[PDB]
Amino acid sequence: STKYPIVLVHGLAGFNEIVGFPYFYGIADALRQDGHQVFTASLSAFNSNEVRGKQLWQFVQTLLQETQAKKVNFIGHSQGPLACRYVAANYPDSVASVTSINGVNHGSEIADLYRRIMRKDSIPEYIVEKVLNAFGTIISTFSGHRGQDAIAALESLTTEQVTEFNNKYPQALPKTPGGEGDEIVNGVHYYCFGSYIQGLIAGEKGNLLDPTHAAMRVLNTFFTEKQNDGLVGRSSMRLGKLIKDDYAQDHIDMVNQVAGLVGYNEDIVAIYTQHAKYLASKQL
Ligand SMILES: [Ca+2]
Repeated sequence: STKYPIVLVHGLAGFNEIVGFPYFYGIADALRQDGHQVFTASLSAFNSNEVRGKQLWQFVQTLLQETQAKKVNFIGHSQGPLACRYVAANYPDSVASVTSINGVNHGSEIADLYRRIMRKDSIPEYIVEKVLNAFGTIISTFSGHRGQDAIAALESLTTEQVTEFNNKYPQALPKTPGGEGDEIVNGVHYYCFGSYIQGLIAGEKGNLLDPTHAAMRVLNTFFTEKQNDGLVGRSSMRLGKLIKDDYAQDHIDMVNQVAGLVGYNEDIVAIYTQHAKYLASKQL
């Protein structure tokens, strides 16, 4: 097991209550079976990255007091990695590692497009309908409601807002776009994972029964970056040392969603347990 406890981090504080199961579906369970100490920080989605960073620091302070651990190994997804980067930047002595999994480390082109849609910035009406319906299909599958207050979550994840975030917290960002950052910055280890939607939809296996997957493929087509997971471009995910980012998976497939339904019979959970063992091998 890892020297320092693992902290799974995501945005959407209410996910577990509203949906009825975890954001990192089946992943904390798997990690505990391999003897790791695991905790989950569910952060507020409808505010800034810096506010989520402060929220996570308070979580971490309370966790460290309760574990007598010196540091934490962050594994984050989407929003999570930015909040992890805030804590690591400001409180490096308490952070053993930041692992970014499909993190919005340089902004989301879909977030950019939603702002344009909300501001009515000359977005053709046929495009407006495909994006909102794709988002509604994704949210309905989780919440169970049959019906776009989601702008609240995407506001902080635009290319403009994340560029501003990166300006304050540049640690471990790649010098060249789509490249690799420094593995160790100020004592803290940084790693990234990623994915992008690949292949024709027919050969997706498990995802054929996941209504969110077709929705992610619609959103995929509106990116300027062709390699994207439906919400984030491949290059935008990069932070610190790359492990692997060519998985044929959409954004939520990489957190084993919906409820285990993923692409191409890939063992998503094994990505997390193998990385946990890798962290252990690095004396973390
Ligand atoms: Ca899926």
